[PDB]
Amino acid sequence: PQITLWKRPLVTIKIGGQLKEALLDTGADDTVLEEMNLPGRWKPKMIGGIGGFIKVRQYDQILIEICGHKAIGTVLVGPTPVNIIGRNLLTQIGCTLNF
Amino acid sequence: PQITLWKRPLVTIKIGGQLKEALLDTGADDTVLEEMNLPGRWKPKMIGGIGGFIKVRQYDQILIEICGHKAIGTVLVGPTPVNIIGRNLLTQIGCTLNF
Ligand SMILES: CC[C@H](C)CN(C[C@@H](O)[C@H](Cc1ccccc1)NC(=O)O[C@H]1CO[C@H]2OCC[C@H]21)S(=O)(=O)c1ccc(OC)cc1
Repeated sequence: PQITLWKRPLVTIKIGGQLKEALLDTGADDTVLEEMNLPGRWKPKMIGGIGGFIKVRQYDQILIEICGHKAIGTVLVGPTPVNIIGRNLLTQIGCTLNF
Repeated sequence: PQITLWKRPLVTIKIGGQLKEALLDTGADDTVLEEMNLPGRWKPKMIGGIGGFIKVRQYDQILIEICGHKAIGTVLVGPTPVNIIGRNLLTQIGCTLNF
């Protein structure tokens, strides 16, 4: 589809058997999800933006379905105020900026 | 143009007669630029990112050129890690997401 930017580009995603709303974020190198209890091993990480840094847990090879498009890659989980789909997964679903 | 997301969507912008590099950021409601001198009046404002809130200078109705596309709107100037172009200006240049 085509998504305009009048409002926040929120879309439904499916991860770990749960449906969630997430932001298609071309400014996010990586995908950062709100706190959730995923299984498997993880590695600590810190990511920075406006306001400073937050601590997150890096999970690798996590399947996410974004508007019916399947993608698999690294997913960070931490105290983010918003679910954020980053470029690592946006590429896998063929997402592009256009103007 | 059509922009894939395998690399950061960085572009050259023109503001206040100066050229700069900025990130097209669909996850940003507003445009936030690094510290710089801009002509005209400004009023203090606060914005929140993933790491907390920062103090910024709000410049209204600022002319800014993004890849030869003109925009006029609000520009926030503060300690952001990166020059980011938010939806307030991406809409002015007709920017959409497509997959
Ligand atoms: C360094 C580039 C940019 C600041 C990075 N951010 C993605 C943004 O899209 C962020 C994503 C975001 C969106 C809402 C709340 C927290 C973060 N939005 C944002 O900060 O926008 C601010 C400016 O306009 C306002 O509108 C929203 C907040 C304000 S981020 O959230 O901090 C981030 C996301 C993934 C990362 O992986 C390495 C690293 C950093």
